[PDB]
Amino acid sequence: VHIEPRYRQFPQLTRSQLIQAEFFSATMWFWILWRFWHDSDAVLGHFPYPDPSQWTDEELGILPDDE
Amino acid sequence: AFSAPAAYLTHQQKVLRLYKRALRHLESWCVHRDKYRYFACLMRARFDEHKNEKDMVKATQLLRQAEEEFWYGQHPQPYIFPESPGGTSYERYECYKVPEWCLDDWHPSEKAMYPDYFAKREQWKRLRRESWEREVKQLQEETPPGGPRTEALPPARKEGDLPPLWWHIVTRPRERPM
Amino acid sequence: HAFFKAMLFMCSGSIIHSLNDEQDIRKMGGLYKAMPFTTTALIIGSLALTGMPYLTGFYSKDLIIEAVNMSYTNAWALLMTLIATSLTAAYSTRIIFFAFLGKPRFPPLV
Amino acid sequence: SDAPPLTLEAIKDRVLYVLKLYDKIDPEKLSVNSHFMKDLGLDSLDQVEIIMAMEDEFGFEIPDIDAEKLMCPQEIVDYIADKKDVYE
Amino acid sequence: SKMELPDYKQWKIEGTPLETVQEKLAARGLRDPWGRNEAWRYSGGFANNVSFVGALLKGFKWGFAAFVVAVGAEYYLESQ
Amino acid sequence: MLKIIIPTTMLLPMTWMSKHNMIWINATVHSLLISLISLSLLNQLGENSLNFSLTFFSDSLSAPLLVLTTWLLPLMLMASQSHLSKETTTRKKLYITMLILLQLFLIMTFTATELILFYILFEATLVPTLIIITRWGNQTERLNAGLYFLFYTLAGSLPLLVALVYIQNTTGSLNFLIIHYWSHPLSNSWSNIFMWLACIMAFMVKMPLYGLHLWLPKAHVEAPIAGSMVLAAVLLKLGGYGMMRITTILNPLTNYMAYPFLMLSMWGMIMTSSICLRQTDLKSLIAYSSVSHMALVIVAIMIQTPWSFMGATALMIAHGLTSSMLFCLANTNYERVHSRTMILARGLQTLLPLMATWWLVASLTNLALPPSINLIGELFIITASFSWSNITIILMGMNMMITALYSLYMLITTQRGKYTHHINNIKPSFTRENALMALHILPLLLLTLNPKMILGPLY
Amino acid sequence: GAHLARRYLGDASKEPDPLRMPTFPPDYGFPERKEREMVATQQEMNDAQLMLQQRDYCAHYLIQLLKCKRDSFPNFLACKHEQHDWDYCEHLDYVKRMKEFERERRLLQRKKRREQREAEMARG
Amino acid sequence: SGYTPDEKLRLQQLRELRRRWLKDQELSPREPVLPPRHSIFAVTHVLIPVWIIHYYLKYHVTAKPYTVVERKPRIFPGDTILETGEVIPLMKEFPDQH
Amino acid sequence: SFPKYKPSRLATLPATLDPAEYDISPETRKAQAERLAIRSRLKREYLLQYNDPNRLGVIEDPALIRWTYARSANIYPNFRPTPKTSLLGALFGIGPLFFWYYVFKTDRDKKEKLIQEGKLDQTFNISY
Ligand SMILES: CCCCCCCC/C=C\CCCCCCCC(=O)O[C@H](COC(=O)CCCCCCC/C=C/CCCCCCCC)COP(=O)(O)OCCN
Ligand SMILES: CCCCCCCCCCCC(=O)SCCNC(=O)CCNC(=O)[C@H](O)C(C)(C)COP(=O)(O)O
Repeated sequence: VHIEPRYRQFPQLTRSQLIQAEFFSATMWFWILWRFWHDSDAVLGHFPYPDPSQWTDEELGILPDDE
Repeated sequence: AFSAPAAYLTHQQKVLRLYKRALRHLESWCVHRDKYRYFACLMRARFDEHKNEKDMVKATQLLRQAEEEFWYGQHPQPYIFPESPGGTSYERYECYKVPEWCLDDWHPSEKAMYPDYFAKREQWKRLRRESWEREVKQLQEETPPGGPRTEALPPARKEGDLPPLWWHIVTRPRERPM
Repeated sequence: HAFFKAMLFMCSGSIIHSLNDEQDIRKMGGLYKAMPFTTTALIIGSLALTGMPYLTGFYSKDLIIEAVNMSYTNAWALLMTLIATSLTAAYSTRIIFFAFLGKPRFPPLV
Repeated sequence: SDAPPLTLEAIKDRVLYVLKLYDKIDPEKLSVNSHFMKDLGLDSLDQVEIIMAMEDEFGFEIPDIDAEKLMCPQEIVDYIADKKDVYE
Repeated sequence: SKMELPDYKQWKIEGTPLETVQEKLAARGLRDPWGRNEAWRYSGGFANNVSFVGALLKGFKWGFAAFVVAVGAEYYLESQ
Repeated sequence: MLKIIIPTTMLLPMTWMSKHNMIWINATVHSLLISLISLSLLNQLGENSLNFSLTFFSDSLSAPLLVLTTWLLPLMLMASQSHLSKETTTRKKLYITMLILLQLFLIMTFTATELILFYILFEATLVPTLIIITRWGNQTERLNAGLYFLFYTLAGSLPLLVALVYIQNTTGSLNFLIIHYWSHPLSNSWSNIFMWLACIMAFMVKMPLYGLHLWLPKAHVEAPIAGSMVLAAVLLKLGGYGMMRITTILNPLTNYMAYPFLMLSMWGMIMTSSICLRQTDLKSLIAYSSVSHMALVIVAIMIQTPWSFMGATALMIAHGLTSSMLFCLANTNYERVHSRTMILARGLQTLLPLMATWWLVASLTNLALPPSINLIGELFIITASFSWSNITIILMGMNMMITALYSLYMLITTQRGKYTHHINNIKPSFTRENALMALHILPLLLLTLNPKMILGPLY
Repeated sequence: GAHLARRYLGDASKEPDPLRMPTFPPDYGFPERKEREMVATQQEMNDAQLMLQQRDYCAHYLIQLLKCKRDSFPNFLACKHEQHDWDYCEHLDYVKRMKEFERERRLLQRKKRREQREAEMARG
Repeated sequence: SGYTPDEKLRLQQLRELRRRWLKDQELSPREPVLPPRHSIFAVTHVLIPVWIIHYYLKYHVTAKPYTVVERKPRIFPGDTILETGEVIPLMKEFPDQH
Repeated sequence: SFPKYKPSRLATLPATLDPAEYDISPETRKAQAERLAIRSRLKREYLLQYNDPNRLGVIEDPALIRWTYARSANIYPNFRPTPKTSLLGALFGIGPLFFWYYVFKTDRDKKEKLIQEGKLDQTFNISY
């Protein structure tokens, strides 16, 4: 592959480098989409985070402010 | 680096040096080309607005104020050409530079390769050996009794003379020796 | 980190060699189209360095950040870690913007 | 490989190319031996701008002490050739 | 090998940011005598370039197409 | 051990009966053969020493020193013959005779069973060195240097002699075996304090101790190349060997007494390392580096632990080899350019690549790169000092930094940069100089391959 | 998080101390409490060489997961169920720790308020 | 401004001399007068070193105690030992939190 | 108009910011001419030997010889015992020694006192 200078013009390009660049960007994006589709919980979490305010006093074993 | 410096700089020389420094640092601040062109034209207009000042005292005061402004507003990280005294490849190829006299120390086996090059080298050495005394005589005659005021050297003036003190300027190693 | 850091330095060296040993980003113009493979390699490396999900940098940096957030730790250290992981994306943006986008700023002998 | 073996003709062509793109100098009347101050009628600031344009074109910087003495394109190309070791 | 420089008269500031810079200079009585030395940075194959988001989503089209066709194959492969 | 002593006394008439153009060859060959013979002394025991007779014995501490001396003699012979080419035959034979006498005195010194015979030989080593310095030195200060080399020594060693004879009037023997077996504690009295000082200060001035070191830069800079090699390689180690021998009778007075010498040694290693950073002469830098290393050895001997003694032995051998190599390296450039200024000749890596490789290896070994025996000795001494007191790691640590700096500084000043333009007589390196460097450097790494041979009797 | 703001800006006494917890008896508010049981024996955990920190109450699921990973070695995508069970056990343990924190918080609040109210009643 | 005639003339003379010197640096076509299988790499660089290393470890290093020490293999409930043949019981009847 | 720059020892004053170079006198011009004449004479003297075809060796520089001699051998002849010299010598050559002696003696006294009471945790301390 012989590529010569241009002097104020866009350089010459061979089809192989565009093909490889586009292919690699494409497989990166495909991998990201496929992994997100199959392992979404790795980003959004898996188990629900509980809110302690909705826990009953009886469950926590606290006397009704009398004893 | 090639020219002999003078005893001092004149007012116009300092003005031009400040102009060049200001333009370069403004380009460092204005990365993109159109913005740089706009602000460089503005700087040129600001610069030649006081171009016709006949009072030298006010001229020097303006120069001093301009230099103070430059020092305040300079770029801490200006663009440097890669081979300039501050560039990232300034003295990169100095280790590859070898002086020519080293070729005298080569083994005759090493000199057996490249016979024509060493024949040409012998021709050059003969030329220098023949020209040395004429160079010394010319330097003696041209120079004043007190001594030489500047570092400038005279050229050859006679029929077959060479410029005095030429050997180490002509036989520079190279810019990209290897 | 080894993978994408080595690759980022390699792409930087490729750019330096192409532009006659020039290293200042202020004299690098539009290399997105002029240098396709280098462009995609640097983009992938930058996205991995910033911890884009499911890339190589994610599987360690994300876990590190969420382990720092959920530990009994110094508060100033946590805040500085967060500010640093923001500045990481900042300087990756700086590199991409100044080196690959825009119009050429290198000498005319391409 | 690396950059081609730059020659004197290329240096002259590029210097003239930069010069005809200066809006203040007309292309037709410009010649290789034209003095910047006498024939084209430029002052010192224009010479400084020309030197910076040359530096940008060839990718290296000329010190001011040397830059002041260059007054016609032939001197510019001679300085460039001497700096970069160009003999052909 | 053996190519000459392009004709110098094709470099114009027409349709470039240099045009707007020149217009703004004319509004102040100044002029820009170096635009034709920069016109080559906008004239040819450097005329247009992508944005930051456009650069990040370089190979998104082909990757999304592959992901969609793979998922479609997976959905009607469990029908065995 | 007459099987090593007699061949040197035979080296004498062989030199004086040789043809005018064969002295160097014969001397070098037979010195190398004597070194090979002396290699047999390394087979040492684990409990006692090799007691050859009533007069001579070999310990695990003295055998590596003997091997180092016998190995150094051919190196000095090789180094000297370049600058003595124009000398007449008789004066060349006299120079070789001085070197042979010095080696004989050192060999007999390192194996004497009695302390008084050790004193006599350790003082007889003065005469050939002084003659060499004051006769075959190059500049005019050499005479002054000789005086500084002489009286500085004698002022320290004359009291020791007195102490020595006094001891023999009290215990009845100066034999090192009887002295070791019949050892008695020293009380805390003024008489015992001054006995301690008399026994110690001679060896202190020989190392030399900081503040008593002013003779060393003069003597090592003004001497010829062989004189410098023997001064830095072996003659400094006499003080350490003598101190390690004599400390067996000074307990327990040593703990109280050592403090000023320990502080002097530590602050002086710091000061001499700092001095090496601003030195315009190349030989003076190497001299002050020697002072720093010997200060470390002084600390090691003074704290008096087994690990410290192993470190002292290893460091002494390593420093001898390294300093001899560095002095030879400097002398090559000096012979080229006839000046000792360090910034005069620059960028020598461009002109002499293999010589630059030798410079790099010598500078690497000077800064104690692992796993060289330099680093082994230094680390053992540092560990012993840390056990002595945890704060010492400060001062030692600082030394480990400064040393490296000046070492690399030397290299960067001589080999890198751009060559001096007007120096146009840098001839290519000879086979003799390269062989000298290789014969200096290879035994160091070979010793690293088997370190127990230079770790002393405490191993 | 809000607890940090409530403690640093909020009254210190009301908020629980992470280093000193619990400060009330385990059976204070409860009439009776079951003792939490452990499935994996000490010998099994020692043989599995789990870790000094992984030997919690969820160690049995971890042992199952490690065995499943070792058995299905080339298929490193086969141990999804066991991983999920171990994660679920860890989640339950963390939820129980949150329960304990909230218990200490509201016990401290109720106790201090009740003591202050009783003091106010007895002070009049 | 500019060169003086003396500087100009000296520049031309030195420049012509320098071009001549640089021209003389070329090499004529004969200047370097020199005076007078497929998978072999995997054998001399992999197989021989591994032979030497394996022999040295098997017959010299192992011949001394505690030279090559391996941590014990992991043992799980339900496993069978090769040497003794003993089996390990199951694990205490999981509560089955399905 | 703009914030000012103050020079220091390790960050000196630029030439363009120097007020001495903006208020010049014919005496200053004569001095500059003399300096240039001296420099040019020295440069010619050097270049005459540098380009000599018959010169083999090094060109001896009297300035370098003077520098080395002044930095090495001219110091003691020009030394006078003054209050400043005596104070600086005493401080820099005495203070560190006693400082380190006090530090090390205190450390070792503490360690010995701790050892005497039998509470130092010297278990496994085999090598010393
Ligand atoms: C270049 C520097 C070298 C100079 C250093 C030289 C100084 C060496 C240290 C002084 C050595 C003098 C001691 C001589 C040998 C003593 C042996 C001995 O044990 O004798 C003692 C006696 O000790 C003495 O008599 C010593 C007195 C000192 C006299 C000479 C003074 C020399 C200078 C002293 C101060 C110097 C301090 C060291 C030098 C510091 C560095 C400048 C016991 O004798 P008895 O009388 O039987 O006692 C028991 C019954 N009553
Ligand atoms: C980017 C941050 C730094 C930039 C800030 C810089 C600020 C400085 C801007 C203001 C500078 C001035 O105007 S300072 C104005 C100085 N005034 C004079 O010099 C009057 C006398 N004029 C002459 O001598 C000649 O005409 C001469 C002009 C030399 C041309 O010479 P030629 O015609 O023969 O080439």
